[PDB]
Parts: sequence; C-alpha cells; structure tokens
Amino acid sequence: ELGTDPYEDFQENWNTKHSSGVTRELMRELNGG
Amino acid sequence: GKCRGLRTARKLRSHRRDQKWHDKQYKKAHLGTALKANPFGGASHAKGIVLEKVGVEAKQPNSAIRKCVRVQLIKNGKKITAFVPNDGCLNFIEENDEVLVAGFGRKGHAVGDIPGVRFKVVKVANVSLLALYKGKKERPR
Amino acid sequence: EWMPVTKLGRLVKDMKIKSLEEIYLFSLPIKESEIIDFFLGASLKDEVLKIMPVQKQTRAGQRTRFKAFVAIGDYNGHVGLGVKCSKEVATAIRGAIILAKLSIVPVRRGYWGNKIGKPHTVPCKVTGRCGSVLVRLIPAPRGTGIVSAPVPKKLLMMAGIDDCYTSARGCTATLGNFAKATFDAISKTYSYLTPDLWKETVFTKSPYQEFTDHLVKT
Amino acid sequence: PVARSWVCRKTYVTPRRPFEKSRLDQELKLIGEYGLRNKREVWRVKFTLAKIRKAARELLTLDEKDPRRLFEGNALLRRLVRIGVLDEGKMKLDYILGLKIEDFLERRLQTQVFKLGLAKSIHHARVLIRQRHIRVRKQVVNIPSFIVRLDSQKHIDFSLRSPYGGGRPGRVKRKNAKKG
Amino acid sequence: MQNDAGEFVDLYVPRKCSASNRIIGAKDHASIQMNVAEVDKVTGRFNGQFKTYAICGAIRRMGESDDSILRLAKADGIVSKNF
RNA sequence: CUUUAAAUCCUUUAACGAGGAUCCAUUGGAGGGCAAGUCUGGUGCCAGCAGCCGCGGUAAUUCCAGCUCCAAUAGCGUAUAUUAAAGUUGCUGCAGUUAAAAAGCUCGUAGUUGGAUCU
Ligand SMILES: [Mg+2]
Ligand SMILES: [Mg+2]
Ligand SMILES: [Mg+2]
Ligand SMILES: [Mg+2]
Ligand SMILES: [Mg+2]
Ligand SMILES: [Mg+2]
Ligand SMILES: [Mg+2]
Ligand SMILES: [Mg+2]
Ligand SMILES: [Mg+2]
Ligand SMILES: [Mg+2]
Ligand SMILES: [Mg+2]
Ligand SMILES: [Mg+2]
Ligand SMILES: [Mg+2]
Ligand SMILES: [Mg+2]
Ligand SMILES: [Mg+2]
Ligand SMILES: [Mg+2]
Ligand SMILES: [Mg+2]
Ligand SMILES: [Mg+2]
Ligand SMILES: [Mg+2]
Repeated sequence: ELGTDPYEDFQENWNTKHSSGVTRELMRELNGG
Repeated sequence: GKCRGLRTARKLRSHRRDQKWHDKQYKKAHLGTALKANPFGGASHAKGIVLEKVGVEAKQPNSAIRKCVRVQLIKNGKKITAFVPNDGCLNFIEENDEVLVAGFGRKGHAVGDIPGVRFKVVKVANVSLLALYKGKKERPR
Repeated sequence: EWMPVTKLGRLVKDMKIKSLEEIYLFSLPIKESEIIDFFLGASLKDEVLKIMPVQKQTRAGQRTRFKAFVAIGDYNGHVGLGVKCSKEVATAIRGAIILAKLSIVPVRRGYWGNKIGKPHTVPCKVTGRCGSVLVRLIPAPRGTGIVSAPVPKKLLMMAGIDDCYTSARGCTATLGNFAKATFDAISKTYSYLTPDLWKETVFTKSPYQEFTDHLVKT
Repeated sequence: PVARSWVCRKTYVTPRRPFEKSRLDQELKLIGEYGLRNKREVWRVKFTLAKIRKAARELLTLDEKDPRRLFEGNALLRRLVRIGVLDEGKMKLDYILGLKIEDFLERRLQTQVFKLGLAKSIHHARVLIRQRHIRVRKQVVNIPSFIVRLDSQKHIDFSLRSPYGGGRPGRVKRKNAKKG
Repeated sequence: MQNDAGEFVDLYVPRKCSASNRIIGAKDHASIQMNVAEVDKVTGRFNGQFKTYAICGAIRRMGESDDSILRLAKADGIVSKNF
C-alpha cells in the first residue's frame, strides 16, 4: 500500500507548522539517509 | 591605514588597549559596575527566604500566567523574583520558606515570555524540586 | 534511444573520441547530457543539497516555485554542480541533475610532501568567490582527511580529494553561494600555472579537424 | 607536603559535533566488528593514532640529517614494527601517515584470541579473557585491551588452572556431578 | 606532474596560450585553435602542412589577438619581414 | 597465608555462591538547529513547554501520560567564571560613499617613516 508521498507533503506543508518535519522527510526520500 | 613601522609596538599596543573598551562584553567584565549591580555578587547559586507568591503575565503573543516567588537573599538582603519551573510545583513552596535560587541560563538576561525574570528555584526546604515533582522525596514537615 | 544533434555528440556516439579529457583539452562546450553518461557512466553519484522555496508576489497572491541544488561526481577526479527551479519538486530535481552533469569539470590532485604513490590533496592553495562567500583550500598531509563544513565536504569527497584544509569567510548560511564558491575553488586547480607545467605545448589535431571527413558523411 | 605523585592524563577526546550520522555509523561499525564496550574505546585508539601522527608530522619538518630526527623517528618506527602495526619493508617515516585505526584494533588481545581459534566469537573471546582463561607465555592476563607484541604472538594459550587448559573442573561441573 | 618513481600522474596536460603563456582551461569557450596553411615557395599552392596557434579568451576580449597572431606569423616567416 | 610497628586494602588460596541468571543501569530527549513517532488517551492561549525560532484558542509531530525510538553510559543533566568558535578587537588579520564610522580647514613640536651611490 502506498500511504505517504514526501513530495506532496513538502509541496503542501512547506509554509505550514509541519514544514520542518516534512522537509526532513523529503531528504530521507532523496538522499537515502 | 594602520602603521607598519618597525618601532611602532607602543602605538599598536596602546591603541588596542584603548579600543578594547568599546567591546560590550570586555567592558562589562572589566568595569565593575555589573558585578556591583549583580544581586548574587558573582555566585552561581544563592539562598533566600520566600516573601510571597506572584503571577507574571506572559508577554505577547503568548498568553499565560507564569508562577513566580518574591524572595529575599540572606547574604545581602536584596529582593529577587524567581521562577518555579514545573507543572504544579508552586504548591511545594510555602511562605517564609528557605529556597535555593540559580540563574535562568542567559547570564542575567530574561528568558522566554517572562519579563524581567532571570532566576529560578532549585531546592525548597532543603529538598530538590525534581525529587518532589517525581515523588522521590517528601517535604520534611 | 539517443540521437545527437551536435557534431560532438555524433563523434562521441560513433566512438571517435576515446576519453572526456580529449574534450577538456580543446575546451569544447558540452551541450548534450548523454556524452557524460557515455564516458563516466556508472561511476557517477549525485546528492541533493537543498530544496529552497521562492515566491513571486502577484495580484491574487504569492506564486511559489522550488529550487533544487544537486552535486554530482565520480569520486575519481571529476565534479559538477547544478541548480534548477521549477513548479514541481521532481521536475526541478531532474533538471538539476541534468544541469549538474552538464557542467562537470576535472580536478587536479597533488602532494603535500614526498611524492610517493597516488596524489591525495590539492596542488596548492586555491580560492573561490561567490557573492560574499570566500572559500580557501590548502594542501594537507596524507591521512588528515577533509577539515571543512558539511556542505563543502560533500563536494570535496565527490571530487576525489582525500586530505585538505579549508577556510571560509562571509555569510556562509547561503547554501547556494557556499557550494558555488567551493565549486569554483575546485575548478581553479587546473588553471594554476605551476613550474612543472612550464614545458612548451605540442599541439594536436582537433576532433573537428581530425574527423571532418567522417562528419561530412553523417 | 606529601610523598605522593599527581601525574595523570586523559586517554581520549570527545568529538566536536555530538550528533553526526556518518561518524556514528563508522564508530558503531568499529564497535560491532571488534566487540568493544562503548564509544570511548574507539576514541582512545583514535587519540593514540592522532598522537603518533602528530609526532611523525613534527619529525617530517626537520632536515633529513638532523640528529634528533634520525634518533627519534628510528625509535618510533622500531616501536611501531615491534607492536606489529608496521612492516619491515615500510620503515620510512612517511608510511606512518598511512596507518589506520583498524591496524591498532587488530593487535588487541581480544581479537587475537578470536583469530587464533581459542574462541568461537569476538564476544566469546572477551568473556574468556575477562574470566581468567587466557595466559600470555607465562602470565594470566584478563585485560581485553592488552596489546600483543609480535614476539609474543606465538605464546598465547589457556592457563594451566583453567578447566579448558587441563585444570580442575569448575563449580557447575562439580555441583552437577554431586547431583548424580 | 610525476611522482618520485617518475611515473606521470595527471588526467591531461592543458595547452597554454601562444601569446601570453597562460593556461587555457576546460571551460574557456572564447579560446581559439587556429591553423595557418603553408605554401610552396616555387608554385604557391597548398603544401599540406600548417602551423597551429592557440589564443586564450582573455587576450581576445582585450582585442589583442590580431597583433599577437600577426607577430606569431612574422616569427614563423609566414608574413613578410618588410610587413 | 601474605601484607604492616600492629592492622586494613590489593594479590594467593580452601568451602558456599546465577535462569526472570529478580545478583533488574541510569541520565536527558523524540519540530528545526541536532540522533530519534503529524502513534494512542487527556487538556483546550488554561495548565504548561520553550537556551533561539516557536507550540498550546476541540484532529497538540513540541504540554500531562502509555507504548515505541534515540544519545552517552557507572554516569548524565543544571547554574556561573573562562578558552576556541571571534577574520565580532583583526601583529599575522577586520572596517570607515549609501549598513556604525574621515576631525569644517590649514600650520606645527614630540612620535613614526624616509631617494640613489663607495670591491
Ligand atoms: Mg545592550
Ligand atoms: Mg501563542
Ligand atoms: Mg545568519
Ligand atoms: Mg527515559
Ligand atoms: Mg512524549
Ligand atoms: Mg532539536
Ligand atoms: Mg533529524
Ligand atoms: Mg519571537
Ligand atoms: Mg485532543
Ligand atoms: Mg493528541
Ligand atoms: Mg573568546
Ligand atoms: Mg581563528
Ligand atoms: Mg560579542
Ligand atoms: Mg591568515
Ligand atoms: Mg566587522
Ligand atoms: Mg552612516
Ligand atoms: Mg571632509
Ligand atoms: Mg616631526
Ligand atoms: Mg636608503
């Protein structure tokens, strides 16, 4: 099952309260670390 | 520009010595007015007697009532507003008690929403607030 | 399938150019991304350095775009950097990867003391500038490692430098300028005239001039 | 005034950045591969290697004919060859900079007991050493961080008093035999 | 360039400008590698041999490539001495 | 037994001494800086947290708890003085048009500095 999309989360919450989280998630999706 | 002569050591040293006084922290540490005005007198901690309990309104945009205590130090007799940091710890302090007070963490500068408060309570009635909060020790009574 | 649109691409596809150093020797601009894939191939690894949202004020409200910084390298003497701004994150990342592998430069490596074995550090002190950011690279003894901030360290590792001392001045919180300054400093290694390069240059046939008859056919 | 000595020093240095992912991964890999108790044991060997590298780099700035360089680099190389990290053919002063922490980690008694087949695991080797089952050519050693010299490599065995090296059976065997 | 053993250790050897001796980098797109044909002294036709000059972009931006090429050709005997 | 003035401790040795081997490892955190959960239950700009940015006004990734997860480890938090970070005291090595800044202008003692030339 495909539950969470980091790209959508960042693009939607980049200016919200949960920005610092989603950015931190997006890097994990990109750099593999 | 600066002088680069071979015999200009006195000029350079004198200029640096005189221009060090325009540094805020060097002047604060070497002038003596701050040490005289410091209620602790340079100590890390102090002991005082709780004069009363007060509530300080948190600065905007935050809205809350920070519980504090007015105390009077034993060595010099100065009056100080100290913060009691925890959920419900103000019920561990009674009036006319003896408390240990330390700094707030910013070297005499106010921290957070609390205006003009730079001290916090550590131990009350010779027992630590952490032990009372975690229920490890009881009030002596 | 790859169909080149330039003479250099046709020469590379038809196996007329042996190595990328032939292209670097004649300072021929690279306009096709497939050449680097043909030469460097699997040794290339990339890493996203930053995703930065920028906004343009309009009548109805702000319009947001995302800028991706991607550094790439093969850890064996070549390094590149790319920046791409788009509406979507994935498109910007793909564009940044393409732009980074397009602008790939070689790195010259030297010795600190006795010249034994393979080179491990920069030939000399090199400085790069970008905005207010100044970055200085200094040779280091073998086994020292890279003494720098996290951002320049990744580019130095991807370039293939093992040991180096680093100095930096200016507002380095600007990640783009911080990366571009050290990229420029790394690029300046082959542009420094050292006494061991004082020999007179022997010229050679340019790939355009050498393979003109084959280019006429295709 | 007293007749005591106050000379002492620390054997490790803490890293500047407390939370660095790459450093944590590398240190945990080292701990897992060599069965170390904590991060401090890695930092101790790192400090030792740093001191050796600093001395070697300081001796490399002198002239080749300087008497102090010739006297002290020779001693440093001799000690490195003695402990086994260096080789006889690589006794130049530049090769010291080519040393890594794994070379020093390979010379501990804990890893040498495991590599010689006395133990079936590195953790088992540490347990055997700490429980007084291993002797070094005459002496029972129970310090895992013991650094084995080259000439002592052939002389690691079970202690004569150990149940494994021909000694009396242990507590559990005696109790179980008493049971039946 | 090379180690103590004498083995050459470099990716490539960059070429230098013929006018100013400066190194022509890999990203210098204003540099020129020009060839000048050689003629037979008897007939005047194309010999098949040529002389190669390389000019960096810094000189070209200064507008000094014309004089440099002229002097290089005069030194090689392509241009008449009584130019 | 040895140790010592006589002892103690360490070392050496008889006998007893581990399955929940209950012979139980703690101190701080889990938004970013900075390693690690927008999991569940409460509270509802209150209580509180927060070095800084900030969180909390009925779906709180930040408060009070449970579970789980991080870091160091017989050690770990807090307050204060001090060093590096600070090329934010700059001799190495900082700035002075507009971000803080060159005296309204000139003369001038001390100080600093001072053109070639001799085998
Ligand atoms: Mg002030
Ligand atoms: Mg608020
Ligand atoms: Mg800043
Ligand atoms: Mg805990
Ligand atoms: Mg919690
Ligand atoms: Mg944090
Ligand atoms: Mg993190
Ligand atoms: Mg604020
Ligand atoms: Mg709720
Ligand atoms: Mg909740
Ligand atoms: Mg300081
Ligand atoms: Mg410094
Ligand atoms: Mg300051
Ligand atoms: Mg300097
Ligand atoms: Mg400044
Ligand atoms: Mg002004
Ligand atoms: Mg004026
Ligand atoms: Mg005068
Ligand atoms: Mg003179």
